[PDB]
Amino acid sequence: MIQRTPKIQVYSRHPAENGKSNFLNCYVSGFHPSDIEVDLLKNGERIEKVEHSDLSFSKDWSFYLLYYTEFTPTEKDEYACRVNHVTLSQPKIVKWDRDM
Amino acid sequence: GSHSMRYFFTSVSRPGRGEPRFIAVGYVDDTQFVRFDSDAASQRMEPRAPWIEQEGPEYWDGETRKVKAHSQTHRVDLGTLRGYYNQSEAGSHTVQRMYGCDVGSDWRFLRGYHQYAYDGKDYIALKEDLRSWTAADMAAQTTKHKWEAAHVAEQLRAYLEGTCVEWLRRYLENGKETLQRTDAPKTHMTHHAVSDHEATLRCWALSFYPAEITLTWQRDGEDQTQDTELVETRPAGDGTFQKWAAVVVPSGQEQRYTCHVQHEGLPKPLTLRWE
Amino acid sequence: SLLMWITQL
Repeated sequence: MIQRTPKIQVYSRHPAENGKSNFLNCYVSGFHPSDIEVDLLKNGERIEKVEHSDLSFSKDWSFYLLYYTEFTPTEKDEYACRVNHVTLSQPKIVKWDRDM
Repeated sequence: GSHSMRYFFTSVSRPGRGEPRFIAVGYVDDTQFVRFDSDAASQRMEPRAPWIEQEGPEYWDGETRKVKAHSQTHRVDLGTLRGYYNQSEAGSHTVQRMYGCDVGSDWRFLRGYHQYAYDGKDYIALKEDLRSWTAADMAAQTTKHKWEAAHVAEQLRAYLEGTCVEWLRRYLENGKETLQRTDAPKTHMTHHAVSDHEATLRCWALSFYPAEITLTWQRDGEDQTQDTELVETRPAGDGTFQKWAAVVVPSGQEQRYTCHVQHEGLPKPLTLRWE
Repeated sequence: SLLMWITQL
């Protein structure tokens, strides 16, 4: 049966300013089936308080979800989103680049 | 402009792990306003927009009643489909349904939809005339016949042309401040020296609503489609959207390139240039 | 507002 791999974008809600409150987002889209595990990482460690949008889907039936958490960016803290899905042999890690 | 109301339903069987998962969400345009999740404690249809929160107990009781009945239909359907495709009872399978309506700028009916998928592929859908069906395969031709014989299209037509548009109008009036707004994109460019002889130019659109937008790059006015990196439009989380488009430009040619931004919120399309 | 009911396959 149909299996479509998630697209992944990791990004902040507002342009990142050190010391200013924000939301870190990981948007996963274009995937099927709907089972998926998505973590946000701070310096390589899983962030505990992470929420997500209600499961919905696009015209082509592929699913999308927004995972998000409050954060205050700093110069040196590193963030990433880690995603696993049946289409992935190993979890895919995408680093946050305060510019994409 | 034109508007839409859409409901999206996903049911996932979980054999040996309990009753199937059922999630329902409702949108007006690109704004979610309700949800139901079978796995949540409340077992109610719940508001997801502040402008629906004040709808009364009649509203919530009724939407809860109906969404539960949707859930039960889908639960039966998973069994039915498993039988139709001669599939084992061990595996997880997915049904998805979407229905709703579009209105024009005068808030009058434009189009209705009711579509169904099994395991991520079309199964059956109501045709545009709202009187006939598109069966995607041999199994679905049987549902097509059954639903023809039961005059299901007529039930749906009545809702899509009447009820659906009436409710969409009500939501638009009550969520006026949120829904009838356009937030034009806030735009900027970034420049990053990939190397000593190339730089990436990235054109950003942020904080816009609705989601539909076009971003393109030109070089000397010639479109650079094949050389443009475009990302999918993505939610900011606060009800607005973001998108970017990038081109990698050679040495000192930055002035040849222009980013073009088209959005319902803009009085005129924008033409942006690094300098 | 949702359809009053949906018909089974």
